[PDB]
Amino acid sequence: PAALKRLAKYVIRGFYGIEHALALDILIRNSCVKEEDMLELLKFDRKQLRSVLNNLKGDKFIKCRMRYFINYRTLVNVVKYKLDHMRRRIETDERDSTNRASFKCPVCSSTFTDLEANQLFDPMTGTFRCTFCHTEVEEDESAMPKKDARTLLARFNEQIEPIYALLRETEDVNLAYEIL
Amino acid sequence: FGVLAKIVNYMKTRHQRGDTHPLTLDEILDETQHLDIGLKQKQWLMTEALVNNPKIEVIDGKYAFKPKYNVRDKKALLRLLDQHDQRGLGGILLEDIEEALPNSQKAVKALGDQILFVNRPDKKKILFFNDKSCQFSVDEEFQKLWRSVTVDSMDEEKIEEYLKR
Ligand SMILES: [Zn+2]
Repeated sequence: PAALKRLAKYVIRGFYGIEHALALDILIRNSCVKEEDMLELLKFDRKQLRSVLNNLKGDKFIKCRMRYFINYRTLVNVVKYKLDHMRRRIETDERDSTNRASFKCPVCSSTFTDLEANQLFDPMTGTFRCTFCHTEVEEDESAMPKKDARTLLARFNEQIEPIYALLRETEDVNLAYEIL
Repeated sequence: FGVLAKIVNYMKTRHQRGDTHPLTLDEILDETQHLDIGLKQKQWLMTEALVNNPKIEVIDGKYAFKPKYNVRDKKALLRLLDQHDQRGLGGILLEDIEEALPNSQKAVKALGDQILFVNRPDKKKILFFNDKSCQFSVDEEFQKLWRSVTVDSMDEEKIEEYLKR
């Protein structure tokens, strides 16, 4: 799984910082080692190193052997799940967040919907009117990224999709290696 | 012993100066201002400090190069790094600067080529290291990344199950 080593490296580089990554580079080698040997090689501080390993343990990137004496090894395949969860993450972003049909009162900066128009309208003025602060409501472009900002994030997402494509292709071949 | 340390320190400075030319004991006594240390101590030096010395370099019939013995190539560990199993070597910044030339001048060019600095020998202390493939997605990155620490929160073989269905 030489390609898997690059995909893992890629993913670590974009996500976690270099303090994690240097230890992570050794973990990428994947071998059963003792904390002391890993401490001698790295010369990191024991406390921060344990913070890193535990954060990784939280990721389930790591597995252990309890001899007490403790030894650490890489669980490898927390990768398929990691890819999948990220896609949902990327997708939720791709899911619409802009409440369409959607008026707001520029005075109270609160939000209301299309349905709330049928109750916030007043016939005496022939226009809409907020509840607790009687003022005309307009648009919605607040807190939720503007129409032109929407385009910028949707394109950014659209730009994100290809750059993780090869990784999926790596994953596709890895999953084929797991069919066998 | 103290006197011997002054020999070590002098020699250390001379190595640091860039030279490893050997000298006679007498000259070293003189340059360390320890000429009148006496026959006895000199003899102790000759029959322990200079011969029982685990890393003394004898060359040209004279004693040289005491501070160091582990590294002589004075260059990046290309051979050490090339290996896929024995790769490595986080090293002290002060060790690299002492070995030959100050790091900082090569580093300013190196900082976007072959060297990486991490704060680790205390936050003031610095370790030298290196890199390889790009980042994955342009983005604010730190904001998305901080919403992506997965869920190291259980029922996760079941969250992939749920996610597949
Ligand atoms: Zn209002």
